[PDB]
Amino acid sequence: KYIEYPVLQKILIGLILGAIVGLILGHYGYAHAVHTYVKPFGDLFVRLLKMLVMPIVFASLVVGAASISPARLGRVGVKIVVYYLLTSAFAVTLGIIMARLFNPGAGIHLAVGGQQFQPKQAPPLVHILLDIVPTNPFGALANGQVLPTIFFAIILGIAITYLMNSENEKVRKSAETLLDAINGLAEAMYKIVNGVMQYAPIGVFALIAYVMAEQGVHVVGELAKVTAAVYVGLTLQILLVYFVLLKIYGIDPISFIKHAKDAMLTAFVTRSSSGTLPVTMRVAKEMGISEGIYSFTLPLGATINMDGTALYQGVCTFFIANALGSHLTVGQQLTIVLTAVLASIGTAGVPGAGAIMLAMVLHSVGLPLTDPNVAAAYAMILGIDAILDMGATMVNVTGDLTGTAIVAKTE
Amino acid sequence: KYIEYPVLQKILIGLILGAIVGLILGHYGYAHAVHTYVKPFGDLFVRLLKMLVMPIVFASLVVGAASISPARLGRVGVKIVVYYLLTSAFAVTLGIIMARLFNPGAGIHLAVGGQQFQPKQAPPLVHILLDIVPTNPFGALANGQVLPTIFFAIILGIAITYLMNSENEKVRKSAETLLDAINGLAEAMYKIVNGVMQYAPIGVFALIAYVMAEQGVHVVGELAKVTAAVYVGLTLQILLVYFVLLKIYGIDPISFIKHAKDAMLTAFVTRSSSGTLPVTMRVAKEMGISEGIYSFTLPLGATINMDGTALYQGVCTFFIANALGSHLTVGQQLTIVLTAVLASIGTAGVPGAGAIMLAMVLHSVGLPLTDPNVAAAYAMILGIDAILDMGATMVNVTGDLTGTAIVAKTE
Ligand SMILES: N[C@@H](CC(=O)O)C(=O)O
Ligand SMILES: N[C@@H](CC(=O)O)C(=O)O
Ligand code: NA
Ligand code: NA
Ligand code: NA
Ligand code: NA
Repeated sequence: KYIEYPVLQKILIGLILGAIVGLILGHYGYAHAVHTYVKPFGDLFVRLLKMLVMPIVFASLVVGAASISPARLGRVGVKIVVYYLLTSAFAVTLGIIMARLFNPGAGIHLAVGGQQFQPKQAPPLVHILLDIVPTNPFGALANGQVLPTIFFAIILGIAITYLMNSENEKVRKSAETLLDAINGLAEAMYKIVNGVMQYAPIGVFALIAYVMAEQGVHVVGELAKVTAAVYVGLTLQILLVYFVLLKIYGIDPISFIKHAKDAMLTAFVTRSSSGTLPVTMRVAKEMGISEGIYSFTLPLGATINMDGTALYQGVCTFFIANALGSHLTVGQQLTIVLTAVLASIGTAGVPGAGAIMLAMVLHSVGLPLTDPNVAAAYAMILGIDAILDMGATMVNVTGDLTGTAIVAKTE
Repeated sequence: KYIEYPVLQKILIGLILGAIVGLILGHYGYAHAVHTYVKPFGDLFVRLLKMLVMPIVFASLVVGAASISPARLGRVGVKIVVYYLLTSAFAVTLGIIMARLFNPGAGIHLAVGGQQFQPKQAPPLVHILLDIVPTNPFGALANGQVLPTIFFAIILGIAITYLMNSENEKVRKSAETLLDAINGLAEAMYKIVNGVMQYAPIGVFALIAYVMAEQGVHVVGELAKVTAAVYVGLTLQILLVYFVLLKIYGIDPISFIKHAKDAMLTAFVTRSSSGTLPVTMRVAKEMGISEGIYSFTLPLGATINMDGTALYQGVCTFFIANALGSHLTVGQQLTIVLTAVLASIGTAGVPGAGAIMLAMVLHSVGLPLTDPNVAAAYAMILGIDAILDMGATMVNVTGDLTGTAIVAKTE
């Protein structure tokens, strides 16, 4: 019945509108009314967007690992990793350098005096690794499990490939029937990801409707100071790092955001990298990148490369050490970077688990969570949370896409 | 080996000493060190003093109610009742009127905006009263239950009395044997409360050792203002109301405080009205009050009459609303008073359950505990808490003694 107004109009139309409906209804104390009446529409959006992730990631990866060289996954990968880490590491120091320039937390006097302690630590690495190799891939699918799905689809595509250069040309028949139908699916899902996305307008209005009602109010004083240093910091990653890394790798910076937003805007309002993926992937395809690349740099990036989390993780770690007057200085400044990289790689792909991860990075330096004023300050951040989360996610994703496009213009 | 230096010299000697040991050890980050090594001495003290409560309350209340008129119990009770309420109600207004005088919370900016909600409420009165009637008095003794014990000793004493006025003079013999031996106990316990109390010097050193270690450092900025306004507010409940209500009822104010400290320094350091009681009761006896009074106005005021708690509960509910900028004004000002009374009468007799109770009084007004900045501020308060609790408990008990002395000077 629009009939069809263009999507990046209606999407950008509901965003700036529900942000104002949300802020008005929120600051006039209705946020519960908003979480009753509006919310479930901003839910249905993310609902449909999830529904696809499991097929579209599995299907697209079988195909894409079939239609690329085992040699080249293994190069594109080592590329994306050493690119992913480097971007993540930069975003922390670009966060420290924003909480140094701004000063959130300082000017709330609240010091405390006990640590470390002792303390503990050790990411069980061995177990996280053995874990990407699933033991029932039907299983893996059947309940979320994207990383172990990846490592199957990659193993499968590689084996089908091998089936096609085999002597007996009965199996190459089967090998095709499979890989055709698998592509049948993948392709289908990219059609559904357009379906939803005509819902996006509504879903986007009704998401920042709720996120702005129930947490805009908290953006105040020293908390407001944490927003600005984070926001001005994230939109300094975009410009100082991506556009530069796109310009340098000779892919058009402004045509790149021209690919979009779609995934830039579903990342923002959903605050779910995993829920974004379908849209994130359909703007990899639609921008021409190769499937044997994008269907493995994007589902890995959707978890491992959260530049926006490990930035707020930088500047939040500063706020809570500022509010206690604990000056962190040389050694810790450097062990924030390391651990907030860690903490984001790290974080899960869903809403504010980055904030829950923020605990791992605090404990890394002095302050331990148990001390009331520690926690008092953390609580405060846990009220400005979903407001940070929006921008955090939109860069956690935009760094995945630039990671993809810049690796694939080298391959 | 002292051999025996004076107690009110060594009691007052450790307090100013350990509070400097504590603060020096604390701010140098050792609070754990002090809770590992010091603390258990502070404990032993409260261990011993508790050991006595159950007998000394029961034993003395059987006696004193046998040694007074059912008539008189009747009058003293209702006297102390509308006395305690009257004191409790004033302390809140003396609190508000301190948090209005200072300004704790204002100057920390952090507003919030959902309520009420809905909300709930209703102390199950029916059940609390029905409860003062125990169903195994042996039981009630054998596990804490001081209020149900009270109601037994009171009915036991009156029944004994009655047996001494009965025709058969075999029963007046048994009635004597009993009441005698019962007083045997009571008397005994009052000798034991002296035992311990020669330990108190150590006990007192080793309690503020830790409380000051583990919380002193939190007394800073906006929190430091909440302390001062409670503290200067508490020592203004002492002069303005007690010394005036002692002066007015023909009992010497400085010779009242001379009675002590004993119960005044067991109250402060332990932060347990219940734990204090033996020293609170032997300061009733040792100051000449009649058993059939004090042995029923102390174990009752020990729970019901908590002026100091309902004083901080007023000035803490202000802090949290002031840090949110939510101004409370006419009707709330008055529905703090009723509720912070309720909350203290209310509170249990043990350390910082008043700080937990502070919730009830927060809920009564607008702010709900679910909102991060509510909980953010409350947390801060939960870090200055046993520092408040000290002064709090010393005036929960001081008003229990003035409530006894001025009622028995009228009986
Ligand atoms: N919800 C975020 C994680 C975070 O930063 O809290 C994401 O999808 O990237
Ligand atoms: N600790 C206090 C109770 C309170 O005010 O928290 C008492 O024993 O009376
Ligand atoms: Na991501
Ligand atoms: Na992550
Ligand atoms: Na009391
Ligand atoms: Na009480």
